[PDB]
Amino acid sequence: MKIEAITGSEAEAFHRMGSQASHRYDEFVDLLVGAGIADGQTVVDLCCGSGELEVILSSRFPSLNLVGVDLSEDMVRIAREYAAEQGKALEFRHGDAQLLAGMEDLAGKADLVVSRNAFHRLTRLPAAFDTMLRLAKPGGAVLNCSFIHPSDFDESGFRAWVTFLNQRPWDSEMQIVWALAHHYAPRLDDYREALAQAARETPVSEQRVWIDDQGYGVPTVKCFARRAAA
Amino acid sequence: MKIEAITGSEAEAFHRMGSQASHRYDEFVDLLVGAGIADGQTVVDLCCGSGELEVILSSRFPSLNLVGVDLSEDMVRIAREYAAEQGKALEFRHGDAQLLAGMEDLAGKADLVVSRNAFHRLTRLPAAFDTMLRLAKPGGAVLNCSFIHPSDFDESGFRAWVTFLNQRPWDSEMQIVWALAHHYAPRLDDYREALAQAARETPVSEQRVWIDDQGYGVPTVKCFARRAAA
Ligand SMILES: Nc1ncnc2c1ncn2[C@@H]1O[C@H](CSCC[C@H](N)C(=O)O)[C@@H](O)[C@H]1O
Ligand SMILES: Nc1ncnc2c1ncn2[C@@H]1O[C@H](CSCC[C@H](N)C(=O)O)[C@@H](O)[C@H]1O
Repeated sequence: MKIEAITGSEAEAFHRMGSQASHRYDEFVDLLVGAGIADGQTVVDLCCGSGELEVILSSRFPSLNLVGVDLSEDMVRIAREYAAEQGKALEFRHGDAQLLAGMEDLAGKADLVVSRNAFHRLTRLPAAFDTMLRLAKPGGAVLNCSFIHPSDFDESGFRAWVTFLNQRPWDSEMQIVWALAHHYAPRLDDYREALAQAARETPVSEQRVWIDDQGYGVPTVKCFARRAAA
Repeated sequence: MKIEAITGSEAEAFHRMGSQASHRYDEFVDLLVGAGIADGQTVVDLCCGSGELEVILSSRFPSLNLVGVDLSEDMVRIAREYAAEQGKALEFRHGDAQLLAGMEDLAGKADLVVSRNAFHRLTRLPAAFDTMLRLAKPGGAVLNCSFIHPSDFDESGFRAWVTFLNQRPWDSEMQIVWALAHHYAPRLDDYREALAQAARETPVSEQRVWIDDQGYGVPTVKCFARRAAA
């Protein structure tokens, strides 16, 4: 079944893989650097999972006002435990990326609103981008990088996808979780339309959606927008 | 690149796998039994590959008039060698499923015209079905079974597809050959319209296209028709 949150043994298996493969986050970190991330900024991570990105970002930028938000209570627990193990005082919240509920204090205050490998799981994609832009301060940036439906791969992308599937070993049932996340992923045009719809409500000075692979190992969609000036 | 014929080392690898996995042909043979295959009949196998099906059918029906046709001269060579090795007096021809050329002596004379795991590779699917119906005698049947684009899978179909990919060992580059054949495969609507187009030129008493998995291991499209009686 297509279910948004990752919970239970799957969430634990996800963390076991993620925490031991920090290099997989390199491409996303580079995009954040490209988007203009810097120490002291307020950054909101929607669908933060088990907090791998937060630990990475806080290490490079110790004065970041960083908050991770996830729909899974198991992921929020794990993230908090993980941050504590790493010796970091990071904030994680239970919440839905498709709603402002529980994030009203951050409304219009984020320098950077980000999401990695999650937006493909959502039921209401335009609602997620709406939340992104409303959390962003005027002049703030938003950046999603997530899975594309395999119909949008060219031959090279499809080959890379098969190669990724073939990696071994997978923890527990993480292979089919990864593969089904693609089966249920939106098309490029879905991402394009979702961001456009959100930008009509919250005006942007810039927006760009594209597909490439600059490190993760398979092509992924990137969605970037800059909220308009005040 | 999307290329119709399977040649060179890939053709050899295909045969090495095929000859040690006769069980994979069970679903297709059952369809032929359901279609009314019987000893002494004239049967044309379009895109016959290295002759695995021909040897299987010949063993079961020793007086079948079997002709296998393939675009790959390597497959034709291999098929003849394999037939000889297996002690079967079979005929193989170099030819194109999308044209009647080289099969003019068989026009309107086939009790059954069949093709397995090949039509997904073709450039002109309607031309292939046109050739099928023209080879069929009045009252004769045509049956294709081939790959569908993964977009047409439901979750169970997609899980089966991943499971098939996870099978070990694969010979040489056969995994990516099999996988890319799906990447480049037609949709269900493409198969349905192609057969319909052909049926408008060569009238049929019956016509049906469907997807299921009764043994091969992944869902495949079936395309069946019976040419109108004389
Ligand atoms: N509507 C929603 N709101 C918030 N989080 C969601 C969500 N739907 C799915 N998620 C979360 O998105 C995560 C996908 S896994 C990706 C985790 C993390 N961003 C990383 O890159 O490592 C899961 O933790 C899942 O619980
Ligand atoms: N236009 C065409 N005409 C005839 N054969 C073709 C063709 N395009 C591809 N082929 C052949 O289709 C085969 C696909 S492999 C499947 C082989 C066989 N039917 C089996 O079930 O085992 C290859 O041998 C390839 O050479």
